[PDB]
Amino acid sequence: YEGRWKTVKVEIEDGIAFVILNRPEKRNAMSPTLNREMIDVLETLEQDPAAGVLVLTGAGEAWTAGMDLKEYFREVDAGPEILQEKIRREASQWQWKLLRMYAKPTIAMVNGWCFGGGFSPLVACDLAICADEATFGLSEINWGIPPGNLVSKAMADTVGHRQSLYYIMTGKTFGGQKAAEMGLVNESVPLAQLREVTIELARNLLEKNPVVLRAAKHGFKRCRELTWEQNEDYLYAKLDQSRLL
Amino acid sequence: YEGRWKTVKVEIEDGIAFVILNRPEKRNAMSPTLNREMIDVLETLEQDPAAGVLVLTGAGEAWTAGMDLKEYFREVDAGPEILQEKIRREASQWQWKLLRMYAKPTIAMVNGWCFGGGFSPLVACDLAICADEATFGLSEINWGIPPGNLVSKAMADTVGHRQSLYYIMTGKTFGGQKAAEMGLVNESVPLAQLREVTIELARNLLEKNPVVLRAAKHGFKRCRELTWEQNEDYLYAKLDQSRLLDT
Amino acid sequence: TYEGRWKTVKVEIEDGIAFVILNRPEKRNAMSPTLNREMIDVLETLEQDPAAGVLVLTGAGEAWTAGMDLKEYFREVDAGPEILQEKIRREASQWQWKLLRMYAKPTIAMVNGWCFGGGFSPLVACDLAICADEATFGLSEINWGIPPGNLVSKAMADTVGHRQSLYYIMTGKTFGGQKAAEMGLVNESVPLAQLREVTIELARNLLEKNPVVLRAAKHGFKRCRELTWEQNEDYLYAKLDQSRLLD
Amino acid sequence: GRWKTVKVEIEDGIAFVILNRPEKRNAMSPTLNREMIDVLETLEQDPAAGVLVLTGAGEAWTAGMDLKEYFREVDAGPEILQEKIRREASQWQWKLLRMYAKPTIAMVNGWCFGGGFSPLVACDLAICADEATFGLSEINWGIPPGNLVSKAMADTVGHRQSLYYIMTGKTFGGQKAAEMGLVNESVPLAQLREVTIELARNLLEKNPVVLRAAKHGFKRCRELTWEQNEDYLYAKLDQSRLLD
Amino acid sequence: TYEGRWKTVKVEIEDGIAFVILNRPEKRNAMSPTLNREMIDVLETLEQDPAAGVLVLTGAGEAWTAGMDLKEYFREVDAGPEILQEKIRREASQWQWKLLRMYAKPTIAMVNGWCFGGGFSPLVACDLAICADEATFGLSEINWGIPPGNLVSKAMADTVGHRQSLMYIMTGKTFGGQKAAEMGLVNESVPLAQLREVTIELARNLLEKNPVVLRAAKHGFKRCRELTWEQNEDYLYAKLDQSRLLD
Amino acid sequence: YEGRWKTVKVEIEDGIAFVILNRPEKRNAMSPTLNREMIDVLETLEQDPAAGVLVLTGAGEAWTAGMDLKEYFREVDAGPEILQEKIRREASQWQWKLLRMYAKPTIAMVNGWCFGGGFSPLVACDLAICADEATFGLSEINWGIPPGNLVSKAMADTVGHRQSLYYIMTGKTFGGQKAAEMGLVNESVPLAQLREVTIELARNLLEKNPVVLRAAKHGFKRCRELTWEQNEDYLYAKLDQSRLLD
Repeated sequence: YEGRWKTVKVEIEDGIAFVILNRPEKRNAMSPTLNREMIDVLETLEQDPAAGVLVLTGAGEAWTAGMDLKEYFREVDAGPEILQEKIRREASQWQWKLLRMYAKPTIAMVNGWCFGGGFSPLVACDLAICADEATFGLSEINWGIPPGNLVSKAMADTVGHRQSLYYIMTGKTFGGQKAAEMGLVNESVPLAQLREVTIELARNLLEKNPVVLRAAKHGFKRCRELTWEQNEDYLYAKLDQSRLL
Repeated sequence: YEGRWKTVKVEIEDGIAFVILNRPEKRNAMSPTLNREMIDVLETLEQDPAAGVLVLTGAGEAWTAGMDLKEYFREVDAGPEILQEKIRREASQWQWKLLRMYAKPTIAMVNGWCFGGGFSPLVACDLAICADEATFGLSEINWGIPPGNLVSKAMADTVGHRQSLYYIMTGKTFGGQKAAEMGLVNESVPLAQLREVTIELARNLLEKNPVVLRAAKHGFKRCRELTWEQNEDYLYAKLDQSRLLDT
Repeated sequence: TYEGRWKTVKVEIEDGIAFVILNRPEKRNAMSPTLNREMIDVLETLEQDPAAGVLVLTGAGEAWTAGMDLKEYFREVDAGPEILQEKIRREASQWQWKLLRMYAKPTIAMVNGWCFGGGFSPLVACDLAICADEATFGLSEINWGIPPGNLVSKAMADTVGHRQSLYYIMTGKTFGGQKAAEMGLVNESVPLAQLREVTIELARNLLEKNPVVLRAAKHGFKRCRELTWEQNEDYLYAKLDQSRLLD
Repeated sequence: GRWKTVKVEIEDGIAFVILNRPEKRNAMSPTLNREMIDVLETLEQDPAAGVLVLTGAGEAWTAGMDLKEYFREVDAGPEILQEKIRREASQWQWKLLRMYAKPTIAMVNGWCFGGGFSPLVACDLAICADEATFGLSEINWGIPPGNLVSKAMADTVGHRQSLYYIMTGKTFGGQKAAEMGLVNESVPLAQLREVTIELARNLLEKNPVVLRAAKHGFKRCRELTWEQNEDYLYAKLDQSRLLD
Repeated sequence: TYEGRWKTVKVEIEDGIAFVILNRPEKRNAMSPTLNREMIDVLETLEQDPAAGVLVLTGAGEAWTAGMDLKEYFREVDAGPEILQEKIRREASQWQWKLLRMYAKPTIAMVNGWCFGGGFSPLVACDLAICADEATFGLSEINWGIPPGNLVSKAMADTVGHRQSLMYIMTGKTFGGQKAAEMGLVNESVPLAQLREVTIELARNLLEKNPVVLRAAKHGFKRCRELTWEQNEDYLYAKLDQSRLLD
Repeated sequence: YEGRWKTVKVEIEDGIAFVILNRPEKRNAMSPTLNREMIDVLETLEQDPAAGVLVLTGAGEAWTAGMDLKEYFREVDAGPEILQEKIRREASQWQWKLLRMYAKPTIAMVNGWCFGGGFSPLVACDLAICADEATFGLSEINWGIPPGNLVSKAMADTVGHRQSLYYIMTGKTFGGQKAAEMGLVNESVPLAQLREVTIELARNLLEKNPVVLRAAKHGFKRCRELTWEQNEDYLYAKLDQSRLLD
């Protein structure tokens, strides 16, 4: 994978695939090029037997600053109305359509700035660990747009109703400890311990049977959407499907 | 707005409209008259450009003691059966039908007693700050009625499952700090600073583009009800709708 | 009369409080197909017993319940025809949540010790829960190479945050009573020495309520989480009116 | 003489509510919307009205939204005015009407286009004239179905037929509206009133509160699973017993 | 033998076809609390009976069922404790649709005559239905001052168009078998003289199929109506893999 | 587009892109390769201004006989466990994930055999017109398979509850007139008139503003899933969004 993508790096060791957003000069802002490369990364890693767990993280200071505004407006304005359809679909494709129900377990390792559009893949990742020193913010409101793509849903799934509305409406920033207290991530630790803690967690997930872990994590995310009576059928079907596979 | 309504007061100061429930002798219990006047207040303020943020509060020691089921069972019992349908519709109309998806940002400023039916507008308001000294309760059950109107849903949206069932089933009261801990409100502060803290927040909200703020807060409340694939469609529609309406 | 009535469960009723005691303590009250059929009979019987006003579900010995008796499950399943599995899963759901979640009487889980795996379904079906600080919880399924079966994942979804649920489901790590309470899985964790007293105090409070009203309030809350505000205007007023009919 | 744009003629418990801008094919202006809110709130509490029949003056039922009038009011003001105008349209067209306390019958005497679909389907039952023409012309005017039109189609007309009429904007007659399930029955115009009154009288026989429970219960049950409906529908049954 | 096992129902198996015959012909097979309890036992028993591959539900005498036995129901509810109403409603739902709608074996309603009111719930819970042209249907509840109880309105929602459902629910008018088939309430209407033959042909067709596969298919279809396309991708492939595992 | 793909052809005439499943010797059975090519086809045509409406049809006798189960099992048997995830994803990607909410109008022109897995793209297409002579079936069940992918939901969306269970449970076949009567397609005409009738419809759709038509048809499909109150919000948002992008 060395040198394979312009805007993303993948480094695999001991079954742990670190997927590293790599536009550090622009705080790993997600451009249309980054979106297309991330789809290719996820599809490729899915079928790579050396990858048992994915860890999503950022190069340099940022996790991701969110959408690349220049690069989106560059691409979008250079085409017909229908190019916007494609650009938005590419963003969704890696950020959650492939990632939320990904076949392998996924951990967001939030090393620094996590803003705006970054909240979609943050929550699509199964588990998340951040640095205390990381800063989070839904600044869209201060830029004059509401949260785009699945950002508001990412917050609804993880953070309480009052707290989500406060951060969305005010655009105020919050650090790692607060992110963990609100439920946006699993834990926050000093940046110096972030990689070690994340790796200990990844190792734990690697000890599980991947088909069973997949049934468990997909079953949980989907059951939130279903009634108890629906889930009787659905959750036993997931159990039987795991026994088959 | 001086003297315009019997049971409510509106005072606007510098973009912030304080809407003050004003039956302090009855702890601001929500009578059919108050429900009709509150509809009129919300519809009026929606169209008044002087009002950029609405703060809902109570006169005197209460925020609101809940429904005036007294006056309710007065009008109902001495009227035709179908009168009840009108009274209940009027209650929902201001308490959440208009309020939950209100075009302007809203803050509940809970200065004291908040019981029973008051939970519906409390949660319909986008944000909420209460006094530590405030007392909350779903005392419904101790009077032999389950929570009426949208009260149980207001709890479901903001407070966890176990804690909601505890308060609904026991009817036990709790204070402002507990309300903040449970997630029913955003923050609890001493009554002496309640107004300052509320005004600070309202100023933050007043500075945002109102059409964009409306898209953000409505989109969030709605997206709770929809799957991620539904929301891809809905949230991008709200984003595009915001662009159109802002311009 | 309940002495010696059931092999795997005991029922002891005093002062309106029916303690339902899972009783296979040598197998840490693992839930076998016999126990599931007995628990169906227990719940149907207690429903119509005028001496029982509130049910408290608890375990004999050190355990609350270690979960599905998978040995006894697979033993019979491997033995008999394919459809036997349908009956065993039906009987497990029947008591664990189909009867229990919307049970006509108030229910409290009193979690005295180990609560693993399949235990989580009745744990969350019970309206309220109090556990001992010493109790250990875990979703050990994943380490036994199966995902959570029956309604366990929904039980966690209803009561514990998205990240925390995924963490315990995916890792299979155990946690104690204080953590269960912090996470929202139960209402409160206290020392085992105080567990019965605290549970009885709560049960007494629930017994002071009109049962029909309590049933309306508790069912209404559980169901309202699934409905939109507009749907709930209809549904919750219908529960209010139904309560007023039934008395 | 109470309303500019609507007439109400009550006769033997049957309240005919007549959209009355025949020069404009009873196009639904913001004025008409505001008056229709007052009509429904007023008739709800009028003991003399047992069933509502919604119909139109002149040749039309309704040609749908009055775009001229709408823009008129909308261009005269700030963005927030549009929020109010859209709320007023929904308030009578379905928010009050779909779950109205009394039974409602749409009596579709003629042209029914566009925005007219929402109150058409909000009314419990509908009888149209064979001679009546229906259409979702929105698409031919460069807008998608606004307000609740698409949902009104979804509730009553099959997936393929709905998408066909929405996408093409093709017109269809009364017999076709009945075949597709948009209305209950289509009859020649000469018999329309007589058939509608017979139905209305049948409805007037029933206990109003029981009928309300039945009507509302059905509409709502479509949205709920079987397990949810066990709870909800018995609650409606018990509420009906209480209210009489 | 099932001969004389139940007071209000008979069961007879013809090489894999279990005919289940509501048997109170003097009452047009009105469904009493006893009948509900016996049907629960029947369905449970037949589920586990390897001699039974398809169930055919039909009525003794002239009727299929005239619906709820209101007289007997009111008798028992009036004389019993308040909570007896809960039990009775639970037992009616238990066989009518909770067990029957997602039954492990294929089910066919063979509607030989009168089908009113409450009989619509098990009519629609049965997978397929064939009726006699001479049969009469109605929801004449409304004429006796009762809206449709139990799952009647949902059974109509699932099978009959919106306008037609409302018409019959609101007017209480009867319709015959051919109109029942035209509206989608049943699959087919045939002269009563050919009813048993046509039903047997259908049942023996279903007996060709692998039972586990047929169960996956029919349950999958009924459930998928409640789910979005994206949810169904997950759900329907899980039912396919579950079918593979279990046969 | 000549010769661009192995299993599919695309021929555009005056705004109408005919997308032709092209494995006639296997009655256009949908193999993993065909799935991948259809994804590329759909993504390509979405961005091609020359294509205003898509018509999905089959080469030879069949529309599609359904999933190529032989090829599917060969690949799943030989590949790693996780390959089954990918193959299933790719099937869904073109059959309905891209297709059901496609940016352009779509019409299924069902010229012949339509079985099993075929039902998903048939219903994902906005409209559908079939030949009277066409034969449809969910004969999965006779092979010991319940309907896979979205087939059961495609049925639920278009055909009534009873008729759907009947055909799913029995595996019996039905022809084009019956398909139209049940609501599975919009219309059935003799095969000799099928193309003409399809083209006339496609031309009508080409008259419309593409962005408005997209808002209309997407709004309809999505509104079936939402309550009236939810739809007040959603459908007005789709209206406003259309006026923006128009």
